[PDB]
Amino acid sequence: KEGLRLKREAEAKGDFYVPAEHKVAFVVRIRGINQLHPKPRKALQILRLRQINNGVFVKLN
Amino acid sequence: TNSKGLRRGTRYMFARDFRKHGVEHLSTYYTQYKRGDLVDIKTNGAFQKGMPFKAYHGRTGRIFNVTRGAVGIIVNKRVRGNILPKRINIRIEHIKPSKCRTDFLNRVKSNDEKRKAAKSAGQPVPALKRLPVAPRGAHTVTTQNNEPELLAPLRFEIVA
Amino acid sequence: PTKALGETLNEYVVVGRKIPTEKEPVTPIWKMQIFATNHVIAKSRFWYFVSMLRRVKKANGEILSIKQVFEKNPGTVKNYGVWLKYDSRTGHHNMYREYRDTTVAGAVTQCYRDMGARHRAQADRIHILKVQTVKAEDTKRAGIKMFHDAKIRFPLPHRVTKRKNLSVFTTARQNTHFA
Amino acid sequence: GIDINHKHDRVARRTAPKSENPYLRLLSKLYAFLARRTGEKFNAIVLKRLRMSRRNRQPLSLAKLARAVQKAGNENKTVVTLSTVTDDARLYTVPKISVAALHVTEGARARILAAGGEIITLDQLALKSPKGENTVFLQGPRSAREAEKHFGPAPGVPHSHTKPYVRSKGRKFERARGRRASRAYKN
Amino acid sequence: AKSKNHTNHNQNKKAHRNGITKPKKHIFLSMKGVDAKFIKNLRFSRKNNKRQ
RNA sequence: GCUUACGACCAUAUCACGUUGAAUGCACGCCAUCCCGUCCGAUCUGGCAAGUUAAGCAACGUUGAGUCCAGUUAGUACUUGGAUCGGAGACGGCCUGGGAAUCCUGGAUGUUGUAAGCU
RNA sequence: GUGAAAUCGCUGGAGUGGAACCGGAGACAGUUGAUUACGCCGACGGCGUUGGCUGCUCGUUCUAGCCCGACAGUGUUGCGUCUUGCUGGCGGUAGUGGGUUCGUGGCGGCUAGCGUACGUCGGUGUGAAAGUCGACG
RNA sequence: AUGAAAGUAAAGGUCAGUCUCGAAUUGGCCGACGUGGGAUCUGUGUGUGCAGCGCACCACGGCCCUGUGCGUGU
RNA sequence: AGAGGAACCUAUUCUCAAACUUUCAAUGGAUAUGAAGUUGCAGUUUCUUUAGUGAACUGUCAACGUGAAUGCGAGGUCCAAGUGGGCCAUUUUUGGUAAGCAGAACUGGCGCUGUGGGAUGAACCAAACGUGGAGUUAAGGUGCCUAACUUCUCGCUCAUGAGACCCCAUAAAAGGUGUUGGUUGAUAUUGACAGCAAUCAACUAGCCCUGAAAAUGGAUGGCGCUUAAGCGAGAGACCUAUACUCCGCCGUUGCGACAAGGUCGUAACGAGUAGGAAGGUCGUGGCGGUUGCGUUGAAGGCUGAGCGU
Repeated sequence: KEGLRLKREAEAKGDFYVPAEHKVAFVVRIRGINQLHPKPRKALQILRLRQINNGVFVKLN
Repeated sequence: TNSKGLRRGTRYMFARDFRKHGVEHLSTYYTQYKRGDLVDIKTNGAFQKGMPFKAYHGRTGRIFNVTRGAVGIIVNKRVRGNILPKRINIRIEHIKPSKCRTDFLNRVKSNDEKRKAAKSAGQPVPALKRLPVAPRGAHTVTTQNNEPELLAPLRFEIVA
Repeated sequence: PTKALGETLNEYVVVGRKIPTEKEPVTPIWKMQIFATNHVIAKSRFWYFVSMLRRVKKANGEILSIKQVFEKNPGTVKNYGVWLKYDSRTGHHNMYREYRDTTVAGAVTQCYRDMGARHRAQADRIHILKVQTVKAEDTKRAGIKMFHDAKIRFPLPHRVTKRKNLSVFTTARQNTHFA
Repeated sequence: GIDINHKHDRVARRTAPKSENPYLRLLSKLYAFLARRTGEKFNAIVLKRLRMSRRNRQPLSLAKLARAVQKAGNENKTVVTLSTVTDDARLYTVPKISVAALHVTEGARARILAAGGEIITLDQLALKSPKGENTVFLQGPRSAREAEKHFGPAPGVPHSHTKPYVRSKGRKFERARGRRASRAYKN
Repeated sequence: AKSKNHTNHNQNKKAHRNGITKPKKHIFLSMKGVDAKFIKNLRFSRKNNKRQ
C-alpha cells in the first residue's frame, strides 16, 4: 500500500519515486554438468547448483 | 628452446621508467624494515647486486631476516601442484613496503579503539564488520528544472 | 541476438538517468520510447541506445521508471510512417516505410516482419529512428495510398478453403469462385 | 547427472579387529556396546585402540607408568593402556601403580605387584570405571620404530637424515660419492 | 619418426586434481637462515632470563 | 616578507629573455708570507675586507617553449564470456560486462622539514 | 567298460525373394501349477501419492473507449466561414465500461500411472480325469 | 654411536654461595630438558566456558657423545 | 610531397616497424583481511645505541573476545600399479602457396563413453549411464518414409532438374531493362515522358538468372514439394533421451538403533580403458579333521522343473 501511495504521489506532481532495488533472488541451474570452464564450474558449486533444475536463494549485493 | 640465463626476457622489466634514471633517492634507504613485515618486490635495474629473480618481480613477501643492506624474504612460488615458500636475499633498492598489511593494521586499531570507547561509555557494542555494498534504497527524483529529454536513435550519416 | 519475438510487440516508455556523483549532484533525465516483447528487453534496449548516445552505461545509471503504453483508441485506422536505419550484408541504409494499422505497436511489428521478408534483416540490425501518424494526403507509398479511397471495392477471386475437422476424402465438388 | 566427486566417498576403517583372537573380539564387542550406550569418548578411544593393528600399539615402559603416577593428582588414578607394559632395567624404584592393560610382561608384572600395585584387564576396567572415571590414558611411542627411521625425505636429498637401506655398515658401504665433499659433493 | 613433442596440455588439470597445497603456517616460526650474530645474542638472552 | 647550512619529494622545481632586490646573509672580491695544488693562486688551498649588486642567487614579468593537472577525443578504439548469430570467405553486428590513447581546448608554474639569523 | 563335441543319415513338424545369427516387446504353438474362509487372476468404487487436460469467479497493477466541451483537419453524405460524417490531439468522467497483469486468491468438470485408511463383485481351484483358470513360453 | 684410522664414547635443571669475575669453581634439592598445541582425565561455573595434570604426535629451542675448523688457558 | 628562409635550416605532410616507443587497456598474476591477535607490566641479552636507545625474546603475567560474501569437516604417514606414440575443437599463434601438413598457449573433449539429434561419422549440438514405471523436457523436429499440423499471420521467389538448416562436405572477380523494396537529384497540372497523369536519371540490396566443365548410374538422406513440403520474420499447439521431478526395487557410501562375523533404519549416490583393492554357502584338485550318501545304483554322459545380477 505504501509503495503504491508514494508512487502515485510522485506521479501526481510529476516526479519519479524509485523503489528500492531487489535484495533477494532465485537462481536455477538450467545447463548440464559437461564441458564447463573451471571458473563458472566452481562458482556454481559455491552457489550449490550442481545439477539441472537445482534452485537456490541468493542475497543480492 | 630458449636459453636459461638469469635475465632472459627482462628487457623492459629491469629497465628504468622514462625520465626516471640516474641517482636513487635516499628515502629508499631511510625506510624501516622489520622481520615480519610485508614488502613488494620490484627490481631496480640500476643495482645489479642482490637482484631478485624475474619470477619474484611484482610479488609480495614477508621479511624473515634483516642484514646490513638487504633482507631475507619468504615469497610464495607455484611449482606444479604445490606452492613453495622460497627464501630470497634481496637488497633494499628492489624492495618497497606493502600497504595492504598497514591498512589492515589501521582497521584493527580503529576496531579496538571503537570497541573500547563504546564499552567505557556504556554504549551498545558497535558493528565492526565490513559488509558488501547493498542494493540502492528507495528515493524520489524531482524533475523541477530537470525535465526529461526525449532521446531517439540517430540516422546513419556518410562521414567521408 | 535481440529478436522481435511475440505477436504484436509491446510499447514502453523508459525513463532513466546517470547515477548522481559528487561532481554532478544532479544529472539529466533521459526518456525513450521502446518497442520490445517485454519490459526486461525494454530496459536492456533503453540502456543500449542511451549508452550509444551519452557517456553512460547500465553500471553507472539507473532506471527511474518504465511504463507500458497502450493505444488510446484502437477503434480507428491510421497511417503510420516509420523512419528506420538498418544494416545490410554490405552497408548501412536509412529507410522510410508506411503501414496502416489501428495501433502504433502493430505498425512497428508490421515493419519488423516486412523488413525480414523483403530484406532478410533481423531485429538486431534494425534501429527504429521514429514512428508517427501521417495524414492521408502526406503518404508517399503506392501500396498505402491505394486504400485512401472512399469507394474502394474488390472481390476475393480464387478462394481455396481448407476443410478443418472432417475426413480427407470427399465426393463433394470444390468451388473456388463465389459470386 | 550431478557434479560431485566420488574419490573420497569411502573412508577405510576397522569395524572389528582383524585378529582372530576370540578374547580380543569379545573385548571389542564389549567396548562397542559401552561406547554406543554410555556415549563416552573414552570408551570410543578404547574401542578404536582395541581394533587397531599391533603396529600402532608400541610397547610402553614401566618407567613411563611410574612417571605418570608420580604426578600431582595421579596417585590414585587407574592407568589405562592398550600397549604391552614392559619392564625397565634403568628404573630403580617402582611406586604403587594401578594399571589396566592387555598384556604385561613377567618382569613388569612382578615389580608392579611387589611394589603394592594392582593389574586388571579391560573387562575388569569396564566394571571399575564404566565411563572411564579417574583414568590416565597412555600409549607407547608410535614413531619409535627402526622402520620409521627409513621414512621421510630420500637419503640423497638436501637436509635429509633418513636412514638408507644398506646391506652392511662400514667404509665400503655407501660412504664415498654424495656423502663427502672429497668425492663429487655432499648433500 | 620425430619424437620431441613438448607440451603443457594436461598439466594444470593434474596439478589441481588434488588441489594446490598452500604453505603451512608454522613456516614463519623457524629462525633458520637468520643472521648468526642475532642468533648468538638470542641464545644468550634466552639462557639468562630468570623464570620466577 | 626574506637569507643561509643540511635536506625530503625530484621540472607545477627545467629552459630563454627581461625588471627589481630593504636587512641579515650568500656571492663576487683583494693578497699569495705560511699550509696546500697547479704549465698557470684559472681551479684547489691559505690570510683578509678596499669595492660591487655587474654576474651568481631570490621574487616577479611573458596571449613564452617544456613539464604537470583537467576537459574532449568517447562509451569511440580495443576487449571477457554467449549464440544450430549474418556472411562464400575476409569479416560484421547483436547479447553480457570492463573500457583506453593522440590531435585539440582550458588551467598551474614548486611544496615542505630541522637549525640559525634578518625584517 | 563308459561312449562327449565337431561332422553326418533317416522320420515327423515348421520356415524358406541377394546371408544367417542376435537384444527388447507381444502373439501362437507348447510346458507347467491350481486349499464360508483362503490361494491364482480380472472389473467397478474409495483412499494415499505424482500427475495431465479444461472451465467459471473475485480482486490487484497499468490503462482506456463510450459519453460531454472547445479547437484543428478532412478518404465525406445531402442540398461551400453550409450541413451530415470522420479523424487528431487537449480538457473533463458523473454514469457506463472493456483490454493488460498477476494473486501466500475462491468454486468447479474430465481423466492417467503407481500403492492399498479399504470396500462391492465376478471367474477358477479342494479325489480323479477332462474342461476351465493362472504363469511362463 | 662416531671417525679413514689411532681411538674416544652419550645428565642435566634449578636454588644458593666463594671468586683471581673467569672458556672459573663449591654445595644442596630434583633428575631424563624448556615452551606452544595436544584425545582423554581432574576441579569448577553455566549443550558450552574457565582452570589443572598432560599420552601419542607436531613446531620451535636447549643441552650431551663423536669427527672436524677456529681458539685458549687451568 | 611540397611550403617559408641545389644542398642546408625552420614549421609541416603521405605511409609504416616480430627483434621502435612517450602513453597504455580487457582478460591475467600476487599478497593481506585477528586469539598463532591488540593493548599495557616486568624481566633477559655477551647484539645495537651517547643513551631504555632500539631489536628480539621470556612470563603458569593482566584486560579485551573472533572483525568481508558464499560453500565445506580438516590434516598426516606408508606401500605400490599403469603411463611416459596421443589426437580433435572455439579463440590466439609460428613455418608453409597450401594441406585431413608441421609446431606452440588457455580451456574443454575423444582416447577410457554409452545415450537424443546432425540421413551416415571418435571429437559437432543436447546430455553423461544401477534396474523398472509415470510425468516433463534439452538439442532436433511435426507432407510420407517417421512419433508430432498438409495448423495460424505477413511478405519474397519461377530457375529447359530453383532451393531447402552449426561443424559440413566449395565458389569468386564481374554482369541482368527478371521482380521486389529503398536512397538521392530532377521535371510535371503556368498540364511531365511516347505517338504522329505521373515521368526521367543515377545508385543501392533481397530473391532469381549468367559467370558455373569430368570421367560406373546417383543423390536437400529418399520420394517428392511451386499462395511450398523453398527463402525471411513471427504465433499456437504437439513429438521425442540413459537428462529433470516423483514412485518401486538392487547395491555402494555416510550416519544411526538394537544383546551382533548379524539384522534393521535412514539420506545421498551408481559412466569407465590401463590399473588398484574388496566380496564370492562361484568353480577345480590334495592334506588334517568333521557331515553324510552309495549295486534298491557313485563318478561320468544326454537333457525337463526351478534358484542366483
